[PDB]
Amino acid sequence: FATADIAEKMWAENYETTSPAPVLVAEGEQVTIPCTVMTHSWPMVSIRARFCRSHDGSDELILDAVKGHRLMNGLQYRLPYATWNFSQLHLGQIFSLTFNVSTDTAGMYECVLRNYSHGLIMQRFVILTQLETLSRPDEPCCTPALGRYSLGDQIWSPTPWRLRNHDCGMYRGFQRNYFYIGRADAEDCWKPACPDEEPDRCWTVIQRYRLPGDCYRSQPH
Amino acid sequence: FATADIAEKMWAENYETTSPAPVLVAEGEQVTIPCTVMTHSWPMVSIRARFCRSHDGSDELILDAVKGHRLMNGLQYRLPYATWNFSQLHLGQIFSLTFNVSTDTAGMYECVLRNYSHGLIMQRFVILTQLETLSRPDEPCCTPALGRYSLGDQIWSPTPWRLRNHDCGMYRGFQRNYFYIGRADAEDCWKPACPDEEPDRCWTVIQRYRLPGDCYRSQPH
Amino acid sequence: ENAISFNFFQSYNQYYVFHMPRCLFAGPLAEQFLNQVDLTETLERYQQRLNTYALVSKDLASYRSFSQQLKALHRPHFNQTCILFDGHDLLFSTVTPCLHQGFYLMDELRYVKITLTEDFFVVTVSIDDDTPMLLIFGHLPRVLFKAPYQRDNFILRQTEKHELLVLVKKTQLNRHSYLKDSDFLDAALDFNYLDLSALLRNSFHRYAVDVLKSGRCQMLDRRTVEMAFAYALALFAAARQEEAGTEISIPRALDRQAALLQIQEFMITCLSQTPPRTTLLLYPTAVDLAKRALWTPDQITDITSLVRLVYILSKQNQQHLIPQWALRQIADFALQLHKTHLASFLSAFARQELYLMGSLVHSMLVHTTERREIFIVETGLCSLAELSHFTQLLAHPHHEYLSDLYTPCSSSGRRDHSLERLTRLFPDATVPATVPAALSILSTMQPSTLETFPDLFCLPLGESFSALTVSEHVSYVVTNQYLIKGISYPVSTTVVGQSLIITQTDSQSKCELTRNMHTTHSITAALNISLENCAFCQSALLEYDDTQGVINIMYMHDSDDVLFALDPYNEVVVSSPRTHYLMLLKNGTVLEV
Amino acid sequence: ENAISFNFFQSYNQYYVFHMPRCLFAGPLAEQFLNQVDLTETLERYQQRLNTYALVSKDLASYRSFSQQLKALHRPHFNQTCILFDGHDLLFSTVTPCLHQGFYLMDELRYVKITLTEDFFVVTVSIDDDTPMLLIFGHLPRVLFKAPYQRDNFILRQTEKHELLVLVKKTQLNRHSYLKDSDFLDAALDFNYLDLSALLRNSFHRYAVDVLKSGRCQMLDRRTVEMAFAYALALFAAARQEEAGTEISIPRALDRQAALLQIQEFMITCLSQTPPRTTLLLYPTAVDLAKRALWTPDQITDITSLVRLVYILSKQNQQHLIPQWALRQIADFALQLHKTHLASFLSAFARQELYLMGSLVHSMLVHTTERREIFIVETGLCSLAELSHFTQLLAHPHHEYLSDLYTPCSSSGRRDHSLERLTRLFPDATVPATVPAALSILSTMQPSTLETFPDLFCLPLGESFSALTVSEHVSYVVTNQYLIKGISYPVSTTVVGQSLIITQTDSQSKCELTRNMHTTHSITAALNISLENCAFCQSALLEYDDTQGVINIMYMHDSDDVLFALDPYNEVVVSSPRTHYLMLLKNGTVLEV
Amino acid sequence: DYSVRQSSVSFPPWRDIDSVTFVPRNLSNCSAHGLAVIVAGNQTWYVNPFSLAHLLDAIYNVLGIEDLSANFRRQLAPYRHTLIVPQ
Amino acid sequence: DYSVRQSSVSFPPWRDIDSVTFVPRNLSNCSAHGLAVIVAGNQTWYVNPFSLAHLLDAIYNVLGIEDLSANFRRQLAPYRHTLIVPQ
Ligand SMILES: *[C@@H]1O[C@H](CO)[C@@H](O[C@@H]2O[C@H](CO)[C@@H](O[C@@H]3O[C@H](CO)[C@@H](O)[C@H](O)[C@@H]3O)[C@H](O)[C@H]2NC(C)=O)[C@H](O)[C@H]1NC(C)=O
Ligand SMILES: *[C@@H]1O[C@H](CO)[C@@H](O[C@@H]2O[C@H](CO)[C@@H](O[C@@H]3O[C@H](CO)[C@@H](O)[C@H](O)[C@@H]3O)[C@H](O)[C@H]2NC(C)=O)[C@H](O)[C@H]1NC(C)=O
Ligand SMILES: *[C@@H]1O[C@H](CO)[C@@H](O[C@@H]2O[C@H](CO)[C@@H](O)[C@H](O)[C@H]2NC(C)=O)[C@H](O)[C@H]1NC(C)=O
Ligand SMILES: *[C@@H]1O[C@H](CO)[C@@H](O[C@@H]2O[C@H](CO)[C@@H](O)[C@H](O)[C@H]2NC(C)=O)[C@H](O)[C@H]1NC(C)=O
Ligand SMILES: *[C@@H]1O[C@H](CO)[C@@H](O[C@@H]2O[C@H](CO)[C@@H](O)[C@H](O)[C@H]2NC(C)=O)[C@H](O)[C@H]1NC(C)=O
Ligand SMILES: *[C@@H]1O[C@H](CO)[C@@H](O[C@@H]2O[C@H](CO)[C@@H](O)[C@H](O)[C@H]2NC(C)=O)[C@H](O)[C@H]1NC(C)=O
Ligand SMILES: *[C@@H]1O[C@H](CO)[C@@H](O)[C@H](O)[C@H]1NC(C)=O
Ligand SMILES: *[C@@H]1O[C@H](CO)[C@@H](O)[C@H](O)[C@H]1NC(C)=O
Ligand SMILES: *[C@@H]1O[C@H](CO)[C@@H](O)[C@H](O)[C@H]1NC(C)=O
Ligand SMILES: *[C@@H]1O[C@H](CO)[C@@H](O)[C@H](O)[C@H]1NC(C)=O
Repeated sequence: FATADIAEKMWAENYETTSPAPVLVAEGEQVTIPCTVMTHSWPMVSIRARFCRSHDGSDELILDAVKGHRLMNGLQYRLPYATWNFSQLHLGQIFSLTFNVSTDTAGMYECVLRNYSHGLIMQRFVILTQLETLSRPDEPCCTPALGRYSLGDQIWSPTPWRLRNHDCGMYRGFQRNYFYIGRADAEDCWKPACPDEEPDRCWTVIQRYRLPGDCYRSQPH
Repeated sequence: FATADIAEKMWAENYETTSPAPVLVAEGEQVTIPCTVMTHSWPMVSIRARFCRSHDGSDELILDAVKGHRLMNGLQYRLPYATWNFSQLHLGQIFSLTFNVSTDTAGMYECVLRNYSHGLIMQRFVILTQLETLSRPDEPCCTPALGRYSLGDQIWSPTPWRLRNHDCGMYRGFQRNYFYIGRADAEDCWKPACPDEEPDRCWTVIQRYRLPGDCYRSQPH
Repeated sequence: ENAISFNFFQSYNQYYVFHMPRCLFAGPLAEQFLNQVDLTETLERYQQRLNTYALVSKDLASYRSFSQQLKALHRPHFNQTCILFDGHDLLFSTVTPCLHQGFYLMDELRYVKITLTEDFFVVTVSIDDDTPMLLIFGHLPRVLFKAPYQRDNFILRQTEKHELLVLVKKTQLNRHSYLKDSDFLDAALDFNYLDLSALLRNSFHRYAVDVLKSGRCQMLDRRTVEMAFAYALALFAAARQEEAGTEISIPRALDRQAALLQIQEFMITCLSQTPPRTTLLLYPTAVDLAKRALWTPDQITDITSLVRLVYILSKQNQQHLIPQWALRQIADFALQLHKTHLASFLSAFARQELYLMGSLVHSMLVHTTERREIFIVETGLCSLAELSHFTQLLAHPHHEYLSDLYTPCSSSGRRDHSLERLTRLFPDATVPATVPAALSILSTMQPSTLETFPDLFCLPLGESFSALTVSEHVSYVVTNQYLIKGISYPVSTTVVGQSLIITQTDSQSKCELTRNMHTTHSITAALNISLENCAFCQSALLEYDDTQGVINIMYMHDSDDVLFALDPYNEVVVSSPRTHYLMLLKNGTVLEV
Repeated sequence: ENAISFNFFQSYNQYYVFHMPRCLFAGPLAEQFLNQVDLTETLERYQQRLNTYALVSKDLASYRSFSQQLKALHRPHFNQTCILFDGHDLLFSTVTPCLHQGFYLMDELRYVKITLTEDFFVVTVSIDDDTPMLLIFGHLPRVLFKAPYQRDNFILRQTEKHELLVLVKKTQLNRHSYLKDSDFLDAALDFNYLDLSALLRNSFHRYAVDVLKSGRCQMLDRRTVEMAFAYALALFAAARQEEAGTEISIPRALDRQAALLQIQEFMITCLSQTPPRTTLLLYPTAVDLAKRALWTPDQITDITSLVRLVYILSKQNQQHLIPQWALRQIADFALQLHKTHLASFLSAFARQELYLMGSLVHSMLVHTTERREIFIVETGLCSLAELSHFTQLLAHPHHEYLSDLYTPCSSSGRRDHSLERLTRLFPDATVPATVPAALSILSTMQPSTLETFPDLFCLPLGESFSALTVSEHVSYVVTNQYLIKGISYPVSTTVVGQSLIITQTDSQSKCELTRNMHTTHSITAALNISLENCAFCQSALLEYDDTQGVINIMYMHDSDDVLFALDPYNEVVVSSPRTHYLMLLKNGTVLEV
Repeated sequence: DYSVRQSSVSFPPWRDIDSVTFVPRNLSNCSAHGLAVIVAGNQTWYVNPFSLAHLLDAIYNVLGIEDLSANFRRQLAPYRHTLIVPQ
Repeated sequence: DYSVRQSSVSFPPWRDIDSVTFVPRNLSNCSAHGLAVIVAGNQTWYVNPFSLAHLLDAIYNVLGIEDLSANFRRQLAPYRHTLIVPQ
């Protein structure tokens, strides 16, 4: 085989300083993952994925460092119709992945310089479609103030004005209110499917980033 | 006019944490400046330039934030044949500038989110073709160990093995040895033109970054 | 027409065919089966794949079997679905109803996920995001594998009615070495594991006591994995306990459900950041049916059964079913216990009972008054005598059940424990070596349960502090620092540069994280206090020591309690010059004794 | 054929035409001219552009004129080219031979660039990287502007033979407000500025003294800009001083060139980070011609003329022309001065002369032995008496020339000055208010000129330290910390936690920035020292004080010098218990007195 | 030997294929004791027998067709061999 | 009025243009008291007089053509007007 699963992962010191904060993207939209890696000595570059819902391990798509050919595509079983890309600026290379974000394809994506054995994580992106918030039984419904990226650790949505929320029952007395970006259908008609599990594989990372506005979320220690 | 020169600049906190270290690129090669800005609220994005040799002030190329149209191109008088680029990418826009690097087009390039008055520098790139080093009269010629980007504050070249050096007289008893990337002509035939001024507009920034290997350079305070 | 032909080339002249209707392949389950396997792979690739998965007899503990008698109104449904074995190598991915519940440890690189189905369950252990180890137990389907492998190299342990099948990459044995040991799960399988009552006593709590004593929680080790597997097996047994709907004596069902919920809560606190939202565990009797069948005749005449029932209802995420009078009676029982074991170590029965009450009030939002009245009592039993008795308790090896090791000092409102307070408690200058180190971790384990109080949910959980819900209207927080908004009386420094700060707030107001200096009112004093109509009832006292950590908070409910506490003969108050005694009245008054 | 037709449409029937040959436009001059102007813009755009540039009589100081008699073997050439006015708005960009020299202040957002041409020069002041202000002086071409503007709104000052042209964006007047003052440059233009001898005395040094006293160096202010303009004007005047090749008395040319080089060096140290590499300033006589004409007859009998000539040769970047014997004689003169003004404040003549010598040794790499012998002397004149006299000097207003304010304490190898040492020098407990504040900044201005020594270029310029080149073979560095590799004798602590560290190294070895502890040899002692053949000659002594900063290093060359120093009657040695005296000999010995 | 399948979406599902063929070792020279080929409207594909037989058996079990599978599975018996012993 | 220019490289240099024309106010209705037009192969451009005439004057001075420019510059006199007073 061209390689195996990364055995000696490493993280660049800019890994957690340059990774954009989680992003809320409307369901059914054609998101794409950008990237930019300076000219290197690594034979292979790749994009590593970890889907939030019902997934374990990692799946990676391996591109030749210079030419841009495909050497191995592990994202098959979850992204049958994803199209990659590779453009060469003599100064540095660019590669991208494109798909149709939905409930099953939200997760973390990481550019990874690669060779046969090792790897060096460089950047991370988190894609979300539904976010959990808890409301007390009688308190008025919260009202977050999502805005476009801005800068910092605030969760953001490229289309904040299409924000809509729904409630999915109770949890330890609280009422679970979920936030999502709609308008996929006309007006308020659209209502996503109720999430089938929480906390999920992405719970740890997401809850480390603040949500602008007043709202309560269970948080790590 | 669509706008004026930046009245009130700003710098992102990642400005000096994400700007790649200076790069040495052979003359006559077609470099392109990458960039990646997350979805924002700024009406206009632009690329700002400061050429090293015989230049003052700044020149801006302003693109509409979303569509990608051109609104104003100040780089004309120095880059008559440079072609820009814009690729809408729903998660976040991308734009680039391409040219044929040479003695007159080396300098600093900075992506700048823009509106009519303000601006927000986001990233910086430094392009160099000749670097100065000083050698003592009897000491044997130095030998730097340029390599590909790797990571850090070390000057780097995408093609280190094409490194060649020449001497351009004396300075306060020292002998000035210049380093450049050759092979533009067969073997050692090509010899760049002698630099006409030092320290130039780019001297302050460049000399803050180390050069791997043993060598002496006049350094800031 | 439009059928698919299967032929085997009888001869060049003519071939024999099977004319399989295409309707049999109409369902999408055919395609999603096909896309998971590359049919172009050669035998060499299949041999290579098997070369990386460690085999039972060649790399792991050898195969061995156990055999024993496996035996002790709407039925529940798995209202949740998950994709089993997504992107796996040796197994087909399928979409089925399931009970999926994931635990995420402190370390972002580790997590354990438990999945259960109708006839078998799965345990997923992940390290550093690589391919995880899988433990599968139950009735395995005939065609689970994606290629015709020899599955007899994968069943690690076989029982009378089920078998254990293990998949793990050969590179992972440098970490999951416990597989190589022949004792792995010998204590959890080698008996009638369908006997839930004996199962919990013999297998789960056995691991729980050891893990708690050794302080291995929050770390993925052999004992924790064995615990998780035992928990999953216990859940599997519950579904097997006569779902047909045989008549059940309610107290027995209450005990069974209470044990299961205790197990789940312990694992949540031992291996998870926050509880899983899934809840709605399948039980012999639906919680609504239990509520109605037990409150139509008022069949409950025992307080213990009532507290167990309320625990079941609260943990099952059905708060709206809890009436106020039952909680009032629970609070009355709590006050009874407070009067009984005042200023002394809790008897085993008291510990076991009060464990449920302490774990209850933190899992509700209705009836804040009674919950406060119970929380204050749970905090007020943490007398230094209780700490000493707990210290002596830990050294005892005869601890069958996990409940016996409960102490109110752990999960209550006091979260400022340190080795200094523990060590200085002993005049012998000696403590059983393990205990003074283990109790620190035991009492510092994080339940993080203060969100269920409107005026305190914003209080940071890291810094040491103390909380006291003395009554409905008032609520005191004692801190080394001004943490939250409200009236803040400063007190003499414990050490120069460190101050004992007392914050008084009103419960009817939202929690606020104000760190500024304001309302820094001074401490008042009174000597010949007035007890008319017991104006001092429902008050908490604190003996602040000038040159060391604060110690020994106590809560007095009635006039008799405060009379007992004041009486120096009981050693509650000593009046030494170094230490000073303070009273926190039911209203906002803070005064010196 | 192939010509271009210029026509004006005499009539529809026929038009009149000019048949201009295309050869007149064959050269690239036309093309680079056309691309700089948009021929499609309307009058509105031109009006808008002018609206942004402040005008002389409307925004700046009103126009006014001055009039005076402007008057006092191969010729040099501008061996350097630059693109004047690149990307400008009102001016055409052109490529011409020029003398281009850029200064970059401490702050990265400021820099001043000086450009000169055959008949006019340019001064560029840049802030924040916006469009820079421009001062243009000299004979201006007829068609400089890019559009038919009214240039009379831009000339700020006019002279008998030249005009001053100023361009600045209207938004920039919030910073360059000095333009609004009518006094701007009144002292640098309103006289016969071609009289260089009077020019430097009246205009440049006048600004230099004030800037140095007020400590405005490294900051872009009115005085610094006036200084830069005066320097550019002085350079312009020099080129105008009879380049035809009239006979010149060599001493006069030496004085003139020395003054110009002093000006350039002062500006380099005051307004830049590193010297501009351009050098090769055009002079009345080429340096090679001066060298050969002067060393053919050995006409330089005056030592002062010799040092001036060596300074000229060294600064002009022609090191290979300097012979060894001349430097030996310079070192002998330095020793003469050392003997003369030993342990006393330097007379004005001594200061002026030794300034050149101190600035010389730092700008060469040949003859390291003699350079060391001069550097040690330059360091050894920094006696506390010199500090006091310089302090009193700094308050005098009668300081015509910048040389008089030189002190060896500044540029020499002692770079550990602090207000504590200065303040404690006075028993009155009083120093003229501004003087102690100004002395620190004067003595802490950074030449960073230790790079010209093979064994010390490694040494960081930040940390306080001391350097002594006692001889050719040995070289001591005294520091609070182990900075460089070599033998390092520790000494008693100046304060508990801080130590006086003495490092001894051999000059013949390249240095390395080794911070490790090694060869931490102990201090030896000797009382009845042996002076046979003056084994103590060429040695430096230091009176270390235990409870304060180290002070008052001294260097003894011959036996007589050490005899004088030891004699306590001269107050060189006091022998107080607190202070201790050490000897650093020509070899590696470090010992106590 | 076997038609390379660069992508899975390229591989026809049951919606496009029309005939699946087998040839035993009696006429096939392959070391696998047989070969299998399929028919699609645009291009045929060569595929290894045992993998296809295992997939067919898995599908049959999934739909619980064992009752009706007697003759078919018996016919596939020659190709269901090559069960991967660990070596 | 004036042929819009999007990039300088598009604007012909002297290598391509073949004739430059002028029309005074006596026949032109423009407020600029005249107009000028140039011709390049299959491309004509409209340009304002005064800026152009200033450019030719600058070129003449740079090339030192004042001696030979008498008649030409005299002919450009009607268009060298409109000197930009600050208002
Ligand atoms: C994939 O890339 C990694 C890049 O690190 C390769 O590992 C690297 O192997 C080189 C071999 O020379 C190691 O360089 C030497 O390592 C030690 C430690 O410094 C020492 O001998 C030398 O100073 C030199 O640096 C390098 O350290 C090592 N990197 C790491 C992180 O261990 C790896 O071998 C590549 N894979 C393949 C199949 O080539
Ligand atoms: C170009 O974009 C900048 C983005 O900052 C605009 O300046 C911003 O203008 C808004 C106007 O509401 C300012 O928001 C307010 O500012 C103050 C300070 O916080 C206060 O009134 C409010 O809290 C609110 O934040 C914002 O501060 C200001 N940004 C900065 C850095 O000063 C600018 O106006 C835009 N240009 C045009 C022509 O619209
Ligand atoms: C099982 O899950 C279903 C998912 O639909 C739940 O039904 C939904 O319940 C929510 C509130 O929890 C309502 O807003 C929806 O309208 C319900 N949907 C339908 C189709 O009825 C159902 O309550 C869950 N049952 C249990 C016992 O948990
Ligand atoms: C003026 O500049 C020219 C630029 O070519 C210098 O000529 C070069 O000098 C270097 C050494 O400095 C030699 O290596 C080159 O071979 C020279 N080139 C030619 C074409 O001769 C010249 O030395 C400079 N003169 C002065 C006085 O500085
Ligand atoms: C809290 O309750 C106590 C009960 O004693 C109140 O005590 C009174 O305090 C005032 C001064 O504040 C005295 O004049 C009264 O004599 C006290 N009453 C008695 C019965 O002793 C106290 O005031 C109350 N505090 C608040 C804020 O309501
Ligand atoms: C440096 O020179 C002095 C000159 O006095 C040397 O002094 C000698 O020191 C040794 C002990 O190190 C004594 O035994 C000798 O008697 C001294 N000699 C004389 C003539 O007094 C000193 O040793 C020299 N140091 C080095 C390192 O060479
Ligand atoms: C994805 O979405 C786009 C529109 O955003 C749509 O055209 C396309 O059919 C969808 N499906 C796939 C597989 O890309
Ligand atoms: C890369 O993306 C561009 C649009 O950004 C698209 O035109 C192109 O086809 C893509 N390349 C591949 C190989 O899919
Ligand atoms: C730039 O360089 C490329 C080759 O790198 C060449 O084809 C092209 O003609 C050059 N000129 C311009 C204007 O880009
Ligand atoms: C952008 O660059 C691509 C190659 O990366 C090129 O094909 C395309 O033409 C460029 N776009 C423009 C507008 O020049």
